[PDB]
Amino acid sequence: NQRIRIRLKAFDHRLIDQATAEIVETAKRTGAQVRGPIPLPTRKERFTVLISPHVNKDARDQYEIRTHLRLVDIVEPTEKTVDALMRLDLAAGVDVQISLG
Amino acid sequence: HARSTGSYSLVTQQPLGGKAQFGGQRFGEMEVWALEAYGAAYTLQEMLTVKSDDVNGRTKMYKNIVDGNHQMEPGMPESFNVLLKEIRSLGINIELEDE
Amino acid sequence: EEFDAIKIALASPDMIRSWSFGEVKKPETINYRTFKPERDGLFCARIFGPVKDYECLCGKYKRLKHRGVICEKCGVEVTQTKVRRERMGHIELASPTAHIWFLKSLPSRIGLLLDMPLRDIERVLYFESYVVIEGGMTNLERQQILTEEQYLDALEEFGDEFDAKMGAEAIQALLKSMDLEQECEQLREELNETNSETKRKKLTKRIKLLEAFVQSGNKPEWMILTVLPVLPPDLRPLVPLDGGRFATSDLNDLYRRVINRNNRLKRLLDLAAPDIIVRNEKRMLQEA
Amino acid sequence: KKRWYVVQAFSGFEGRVATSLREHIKLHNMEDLFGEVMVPTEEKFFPGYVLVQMVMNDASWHLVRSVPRVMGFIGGTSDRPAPISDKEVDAIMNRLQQVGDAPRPKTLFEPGEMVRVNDGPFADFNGVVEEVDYEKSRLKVSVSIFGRATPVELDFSQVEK
Amino acid sequence: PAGTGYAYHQDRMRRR
DNA sequence: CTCTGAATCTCTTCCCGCGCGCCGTAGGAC
DNA sequence: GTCCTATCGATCTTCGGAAGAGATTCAGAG
Ligand SMILES: [Mg+2]
Ligand SMILES: [Mg+2]
Ligand SMILES: [Mg+2]
Ligand SMILES: [Zn+2]
Repeated sequence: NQRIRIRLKAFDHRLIDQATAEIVETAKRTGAQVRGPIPLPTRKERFTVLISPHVNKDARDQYEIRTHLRLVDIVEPTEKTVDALMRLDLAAGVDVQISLG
Repeated sequence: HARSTGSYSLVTQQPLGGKAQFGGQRFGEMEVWALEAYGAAYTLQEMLTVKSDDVNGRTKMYKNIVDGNHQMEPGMPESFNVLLKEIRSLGINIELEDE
Repeated sequence: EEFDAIKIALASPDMIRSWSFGEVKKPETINYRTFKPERDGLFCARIFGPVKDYECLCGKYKRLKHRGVICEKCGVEVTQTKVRRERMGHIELASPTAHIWFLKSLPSRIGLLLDMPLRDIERVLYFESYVVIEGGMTNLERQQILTEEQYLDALEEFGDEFDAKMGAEAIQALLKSMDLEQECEQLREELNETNSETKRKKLTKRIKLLEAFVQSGNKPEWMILTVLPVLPPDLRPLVPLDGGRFATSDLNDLYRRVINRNNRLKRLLDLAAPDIIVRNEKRMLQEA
Repeated sequence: KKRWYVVQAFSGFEGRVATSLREHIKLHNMEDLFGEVMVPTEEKFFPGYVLVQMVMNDASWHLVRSVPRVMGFIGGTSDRPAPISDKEVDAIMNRLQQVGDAPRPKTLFEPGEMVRVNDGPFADFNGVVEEVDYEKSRLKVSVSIFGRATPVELDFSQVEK
Repeated sequence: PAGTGYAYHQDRMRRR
């Protein structure tokens, strides 16, 4: 059986951690071996903008969005495992990508 | 044993029967001839619809009783609609008719 | 609906389709681990209607604002679950099929109308012998069941200037052959053709029957089924009992027999099986 | 000359009926009265019927009906049961000879089509096409895991049309 | 259509 | 030669309520 | 051990219901 790979991407780190932990627990409970929760690198997308409506160039703000990654692989998908995962709905605001095959 | 209201069966909405279930007493076939043998028509209409089977009327009745209005809307029992579909589930087109 | 009389009649195939909201295809009911109804089985929520109180199965819609939208994840209509007990479906049978009631009432309505003995139409309908129709330029009669030996005779004593068939199609053809009023107009005269009490009365029966089929809207082929309606699922619920077991809910075992047989018969028809094989499955379907 | 006949067995015990039939032949040693026994199979028609090359004596008829888990022959009558046909035997042997050569369909997975999967843990789930992995000879199909229409990719072998 | 319900069916049929 | 008599077959009916008690798809193949 | 598919397509459904009526099968003959 090919194994299900899951990529979690979130802007908040705690939320992503919560999702990954829940998924790991669900898998590990149903018998299959969770092979993760590996934190992939965060994409720090930095922006630098002028705060003034008009002149003064050196007055600036530096913002950044941090995308957190988590790779959770589960080896051999069983009945209990797949159904449990399907049942479990995660928190909104956490993009999951189930790559399999 | 006594029942105000509680369970109803699924296939047809008449009450359950029992003490082990909170059941309603069977106003069985012979009792209906007994009402018909008085003049009593409204009692009978009630007993076998509003008190029994009409899925609308019993909830409208209940509310009219808590309101104390002492009035009923009698409709048509859903067990009889079960019959129609169980005949119409044979190739027998039975239908209600208007005039 | 308010009403003030009741009427009963035979349902023509197009009427039976009209009562339908879908056509059942699979010999199944609900899954055996999760308990969703298996789609196009005898409970499919898009044939009959949604299971949840006022909300849909695919999960896409769960509020009265969407009342009456039909989804495109699974195809269910979001509506009152109460109507799940109201709406029928149908099965399209791979062949015509005689309705047991009209085959084996007091007399037989089929046989009486045909002037053909009950045992002999049954001898067709359970595939025991042929029956001959449109007999043309050959030495054969208008119904006159003939054994497979006696057909294999006619197959070469004659060409095909006649026909004979077997099974319910043959009876359906015979009923369709009825020039019904002209047969009555004759028979109500042939009544007078003897004073013989021992048929004037069972002929009075037959001349009544023909005029009853005339005066209703009815037509004789409708004694034979072709679309078989299936009971709305809430009237035959598959309730769970003590733990994960469904109550053996009898009808769902009967429709299961039918639909299995029909699935096979569509297969073996389209894969073009020989007569002996299809007469097997066609017998087993009529007998189901 | 041995002509063909159709036997009905309890559907599901058909291979055991065929084995017991060969063994009853080699017990009651009417070896000159039986040619073969066919149960054809595709990668299984006919669903419950056993084909027998045979001749018709009443002794061999009692032999085949004394084989266990056999109902009887299927014919016009039970006195003289019926062989089938020349061209029907030839066509059954034709499709039996056209053994393999049974791949899949050549239709395309139209975007928006609602699918079901063919293998894997997600086999036979209510899927809907979301995108076109066409020149990969592959696929990607929406599904409801975690309640989201998560983007999941499938082999081309995983379609069901 | 008997007893009290006859008297109603009768009034219904009389106002006719 | 089949017409009114009679003769063998099947189908259909068998009180009303009520309360407990239990018991409730299998076999084969992958 | 779980999932899917099928029934005696190589037997034997109980004799201890009566009845009561009909559908359907046969006499002695004009
Ligand atoms: Mg990057
Ligand atoms: Mg500067
Ligand atoms: Mg500054
Ligand atoms: Zn929906």
